[PDB]
Amino acid sequence: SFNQFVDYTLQDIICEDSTLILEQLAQISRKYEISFGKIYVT
Amino acid sequence: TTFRFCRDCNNMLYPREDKENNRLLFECRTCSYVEEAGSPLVYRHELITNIGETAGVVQDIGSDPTLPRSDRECPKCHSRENVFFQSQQRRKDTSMVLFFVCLSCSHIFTSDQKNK
Amino acid sequence: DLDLERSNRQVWLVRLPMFLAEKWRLGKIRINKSKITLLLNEPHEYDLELTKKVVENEYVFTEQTIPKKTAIVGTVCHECQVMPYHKIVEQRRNIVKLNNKE
Amino acid sequence: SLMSCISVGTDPMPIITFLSEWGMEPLEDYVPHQSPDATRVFVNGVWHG
Amino acid sequence: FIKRDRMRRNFLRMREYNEFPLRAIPKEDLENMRTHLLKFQSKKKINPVTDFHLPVRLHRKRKTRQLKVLDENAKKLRFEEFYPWVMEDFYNTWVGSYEAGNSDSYVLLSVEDDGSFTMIPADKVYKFTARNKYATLTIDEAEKRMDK
Amino acid sequence: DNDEKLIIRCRVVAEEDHMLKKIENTMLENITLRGVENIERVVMMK
Amino acid sequence: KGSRFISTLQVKLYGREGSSARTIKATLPYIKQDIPIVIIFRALGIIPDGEILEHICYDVNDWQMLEMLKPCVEDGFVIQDRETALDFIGRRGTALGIKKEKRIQYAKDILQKEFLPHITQLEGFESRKAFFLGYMINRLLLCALDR
Amino acid sequence: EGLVEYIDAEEEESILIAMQPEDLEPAEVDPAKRIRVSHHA
Ligand SMILES: [Zn+2]
Ligand SMILES: [Zn+2]
Repeated sequence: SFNQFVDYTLQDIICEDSTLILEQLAQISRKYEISFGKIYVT
Repeated sequence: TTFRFCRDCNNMLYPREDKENNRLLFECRTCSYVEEAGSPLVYRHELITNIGETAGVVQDIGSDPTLPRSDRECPKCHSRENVFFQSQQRRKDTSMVLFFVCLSCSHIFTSDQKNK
Repeated sequence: DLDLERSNRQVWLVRLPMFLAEKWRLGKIRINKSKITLLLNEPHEYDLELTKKVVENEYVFTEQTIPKKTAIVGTVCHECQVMPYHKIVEQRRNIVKLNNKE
Repeated sequence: SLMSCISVGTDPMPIITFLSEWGMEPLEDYVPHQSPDATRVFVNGVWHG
Repeated sequence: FIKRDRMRRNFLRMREYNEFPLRAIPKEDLENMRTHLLKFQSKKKINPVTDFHLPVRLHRKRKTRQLKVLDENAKKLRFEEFYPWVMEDFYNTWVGSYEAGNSDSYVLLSVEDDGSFTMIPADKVYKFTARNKYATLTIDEAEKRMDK
Repeated sequence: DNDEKLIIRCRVVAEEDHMLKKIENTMLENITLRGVENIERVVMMK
Repeated sequence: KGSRFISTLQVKLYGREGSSARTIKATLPYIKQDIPIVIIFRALGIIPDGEILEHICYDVNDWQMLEMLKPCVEDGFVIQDRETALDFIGRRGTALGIKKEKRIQYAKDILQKEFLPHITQLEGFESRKAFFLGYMINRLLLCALDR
Repeated sequence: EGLVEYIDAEEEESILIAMQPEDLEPAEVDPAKRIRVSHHA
């Protein structure tokens, strides 16, 4: 139940909301996103 | 019980007494559709149950793993292999009598003797 | 302003397994009287099975409040699904049950 | 007990996939009145069909 | 009535027909064109829109920055297409909703003028239902009545 | 009592059928036929 | 996966035994009150009564279930339209988005995600839930029927 | 190789298990031995 965890759940938790975006309006508008990658463990 | 449904509305055909003909109809309370009363009964309560006690009976009934066994004949086939179980009415006060099923013709037959 | 092109174009919608539909994103129907078959275009030979003889209240329409350019193609004539050559189809099917991920 | 372990579970996708290709008619098309004795097929509490 | 182990000493020692061709339909017409599948719940035997009624009219019926939630395009597109499709006369009426259960693996065999056919993928299906046929509605008229 | 089918019926002098349903309920429910309320299984014992 | 929901549809059985008013309501989240069940079949597009009993009583032959079903049906007879039904619910939970054009969207919106978060959370599968629910009812009767 | 099958609670409702194989599987004594049930099943 730990080998299961470290391998898969950790990543699937990342992949759910890698992304979140911020859009700045101008006077043409901006839009800032940031997204995550696959997870690396030492 | 045993009540029809509308046509072109397919909704439950409620009793509507005809006073003129001195009789009961059956309508679609959604639309116009109505129809006469074919059985002078209306309703019933039927407190008691001896219905369904053969539930799960299938021509695939033997294939069950864990109904134990015996040898009685088919009261029709005279076929003496069959399987048993108890009253499907898993009600409280039900009696024990055992429902048997031919494995030649699936002939139902119980084990009580007081009334067949 | 809905338009009715035919509403009677007899059509046979089919459901498919994944591979051929994916390969479909021609052939030749060898009806046999009713062991209907189809000679695909090269590839395998998949017959016709009659998923539903008679098909009703179901028709084909098109698109181009806000209405849009919508036409009535035709009625579903008869529903079919597919019998998928066979062992390889059977092999890949069981093989398909063997996916993986990183 | 000594001889017990715990399902650490998996994806159910390949399973569903199988039954799809194996006669488990989709639910939506279920018409009971005419198909009285269909065996319901559940997965993880999801009555698929 | 004992415990014996060295049986590794033992175990290591004891060891007619009618053809009908097909054709994947040209793609440009598909590219310009959207087609989908009609389904009715009338329980009417065929319900041919031919014998339904005329006419037919089927149709759908600076500051600072901020956070936007994220959705895939097809969902936004289809969510955006929430206006239910409606065919009318000006008399009976039909509307449906999307089903999302069986739009994937679906190609149609257009019985062309020839015995041959073409294969056409399925974009959408819909389930138009008759409505207002006996035309009773009490939007809040039975609602406030309900509390009785 | 001589009848094998112990059957009893009644009629009254909208739809009467529903009061009957209310009516037949109370009949079954709240009409004791004898014996005091709240008391059941008069169990002998020596 | 997805916010690990704790959403508990409950399907209460009003009515002590024998008594009439054997009605059945269900307690969908974010909804102020318990909603009669037929209002929900309708809410998922099954208007007609005959279609309804298909979803719940899996036999044209047992009628007893139908009998305990009887009162629960007229419970719905008030409503006959999905949108009225859906509007009804719109009138029933956390009324902030006054726009009925946005509110009945919302009772739709909720019943997309916020109800049986399993078998789906997306448009279109509305009927499939209407079975699963329509099944849960069956057992509730079936149990209370002592079978 | 399909020799032994992992089994859980829910699954057990559906099956009919045997205590000891030699005890039971073949269809067919000390006073000091505990008395043991039959292989009718
Ligand atoms: Zn009607
Ligand atoms: Zn027999």
